[PDB]
Amino acid sequence: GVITLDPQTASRSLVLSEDRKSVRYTRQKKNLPDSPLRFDGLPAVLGFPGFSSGRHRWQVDLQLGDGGGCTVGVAGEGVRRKGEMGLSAEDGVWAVIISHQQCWASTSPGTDLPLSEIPRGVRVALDYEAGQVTLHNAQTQEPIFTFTASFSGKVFPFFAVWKKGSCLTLKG
Repeated sequence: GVITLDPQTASRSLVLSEDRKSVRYTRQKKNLPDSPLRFDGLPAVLGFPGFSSGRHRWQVDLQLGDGGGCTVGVAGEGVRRKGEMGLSAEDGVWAVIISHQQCWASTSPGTDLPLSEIPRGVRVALDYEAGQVTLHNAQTQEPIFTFTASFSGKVFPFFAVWKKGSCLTLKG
């Protein structure tokens, strides 16, 4: 199922590609119009569509710039869009944060992940009725994390990326 990046949610710190399948961080903010839906404080963007039911999978390839990082997972539709405050599963973000030496799951408090290696891609699997979000290393199949939750209403693919040279690209 085709997932794309939703420009109407994208932080001004994010440049979506013309095909809306990739996104890079920009130090110079884009002139995106103000909206209550738009991330402002975190360099984040939702996917489209969101999901109310069923099993869904997608893959995110990632490149990090110097001192860079990204966040890959899922977010409840009610996720706060405004402020610089880090989001966690309390805020309805179930994601892994990847940086050059250190990856962590967005539990509350956060879980440091002792991975064989830093991923260069992440496979996300949502099972809405099972209340599970599973993350694997897309290339090696190393398990990264499994979140267990009870979902109500729509759950969206969630992405964030930061520092120059950092970028994400969606695959099937």
